[PDB]
Amino acid sequence: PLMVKVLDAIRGSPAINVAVHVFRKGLTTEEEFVEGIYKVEIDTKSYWKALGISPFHEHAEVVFTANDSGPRRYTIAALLSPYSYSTTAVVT
Amino acid sequence: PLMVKVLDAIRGSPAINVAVHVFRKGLTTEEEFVEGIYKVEIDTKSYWKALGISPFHEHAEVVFTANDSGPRRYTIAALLSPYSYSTTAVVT
Amino acid sequence: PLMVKVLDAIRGSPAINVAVHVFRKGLTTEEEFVEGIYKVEIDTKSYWKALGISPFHEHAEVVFTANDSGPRRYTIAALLSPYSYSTTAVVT
Amino acid sequence: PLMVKVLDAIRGSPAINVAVHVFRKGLTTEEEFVEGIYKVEIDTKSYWKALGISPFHEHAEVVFTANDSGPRRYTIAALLSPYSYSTTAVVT
Amino acid sequence: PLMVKVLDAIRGSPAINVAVHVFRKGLTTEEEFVEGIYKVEIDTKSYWKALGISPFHEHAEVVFTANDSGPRRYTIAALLSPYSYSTTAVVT
Amino acid sequence: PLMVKVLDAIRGSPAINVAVHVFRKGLTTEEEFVEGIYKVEIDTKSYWKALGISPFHEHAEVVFTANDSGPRRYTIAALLSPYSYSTTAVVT
Repeated sequence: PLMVKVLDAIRGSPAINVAVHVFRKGLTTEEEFVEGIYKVEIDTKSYWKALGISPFHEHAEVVFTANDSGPRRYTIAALLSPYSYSTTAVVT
Repeated sequence: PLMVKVLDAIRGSPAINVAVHVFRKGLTTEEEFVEGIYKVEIDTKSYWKALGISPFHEHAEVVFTANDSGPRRYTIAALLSPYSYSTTAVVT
Repeated sequence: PLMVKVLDAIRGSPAINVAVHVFRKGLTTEEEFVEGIYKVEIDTKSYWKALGISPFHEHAEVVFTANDSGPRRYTIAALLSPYSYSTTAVVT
Repeated sequence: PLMVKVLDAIRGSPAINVAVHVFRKGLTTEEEFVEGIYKVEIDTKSYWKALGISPFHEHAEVVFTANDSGPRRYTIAALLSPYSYSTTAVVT
Repeated sequence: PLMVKVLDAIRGSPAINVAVHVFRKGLTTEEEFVEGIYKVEIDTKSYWKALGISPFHEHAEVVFTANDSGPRRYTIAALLSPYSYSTTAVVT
Repeated sequence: PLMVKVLDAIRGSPAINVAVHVFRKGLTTEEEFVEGIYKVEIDTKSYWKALGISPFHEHAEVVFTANDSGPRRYTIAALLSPYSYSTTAVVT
């Protein structure tokens, strides 16, 4: 007998991010995968991935140049941080 | 007997993001995959992915230039952060 | 016997994003995939994906230039953050 | 008999990020993998990954240049830090 | 009989990040792996990973240059640090 | 009989990061691995990893240059340090 009881008595006004998970039992392969329960990506860049089988196999000349140079201002007050009876703010 | 009881007694006015999941049992392959329960992507860039089988196999000349240079201001007060009886704000 | 009871007693005025999921049992392939329960994408760019089988196989000259340079102001007060009895605002 | 009781008596207004997980039993391969319970990535860049089988197998000349040089100001007040009866703020 | 009771009596307004996990029983391979309970990555860069089988097998000339030189100011007040009745702030 | 009771009597407003884990029983391989309970990485860079089987097997000339030279100011007030009734701040 598998019993799971979570947040049974929520009183007043709490801030909660609950993620309950119960389980009873050619190039890339993923099986029985759980992902992104609470994934947060900012400025994530993948230039080349999984090009393929036999890419540039023979006589190949390749020039790769990656220049990251930008005035980007990523300003996040709260990330994955539930709050209660609080004062949160951003001032510029 | 598998019993799952979540947030049974919600009193007052809480802020909650609950994600319950119960399970009882040529190039890219994904099987039985759960993803994006709460995925948040900002400025995510993939230039080349999974080009293919035999890409640029022979006698190939390739020039790749990636120039990221932009005045972007990504301003997010709250992300994945439920709040209660709070004062949240953005001021410019 | 699989029983799942969620948010059984919602009292007052809570803010909730609940996603319950119960399961009992040539190039890209996805099987039994759950995605986008709560996916939020901002400024997500994929230049080239899955070009194909035998792309630019022989004698191919390719010039790729990616220039990201724009005055974009992405201003989001609340994202995936349910709120209650709160004051949220944006001021410019 | 497996019984799991979590956050049974939530009184007042707490801020909580709870993630309960109960389990009873050619190039890349992942099996029975749980990931991203609470993953937060900022400025994560992978230039080349999983190119493929036999890439640049013979007579290949490749020049790779990676120049990261940008005035980026990543300013995050709270990350994965739930708060209560607090005052959080950003001032410029 | 396996019984796990956590945070049974939450009184007042605590800030908690609880992660309970109970378990009863060609190149890269991962099995029964749990990861990212609370993973936070900042400025993590992998230039080349898992290139592939037989990469640059014969007669290959490769020049790799990695130049990290950028005025980036990563300013994070709180990371994975729940707080209560506190005053947290950033001032420039 | 295995019984685990944690944080049974939480009084007032504590700040806690609790992670309870109970278990009862070609190149890289990981089995039954738990990782990232609370992993925090800043400026972690891996230039080359797991290139592959037979990489640069014969007649290979490779020049590798890694130049890390950037005015980066990583300023983190609190990391993995829950606080209570405290005043934390950053001033420039």
